[PDB]
Amino acid sequence: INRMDYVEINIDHKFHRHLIGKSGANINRIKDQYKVSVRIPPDSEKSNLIRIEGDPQGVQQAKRELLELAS
Repeated sequence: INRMDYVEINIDHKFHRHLIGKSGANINRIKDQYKVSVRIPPDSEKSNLIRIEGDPQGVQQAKRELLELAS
């Protein structure tokens, strides 16, 4: 049942809405640039955690990239 790598980045401030602008585009910028599966969960349970899953270095790279540079 699936065999990909995943990982979430801890977030707080309104990074989601800011990352997905009004509708959402940045999500594609990475997912397409790093060939990964980045997703912005529209929730706020104490601590936010953006979903990031792929396979190659693109997932671990784009993961550390967003958490660090965050575009």
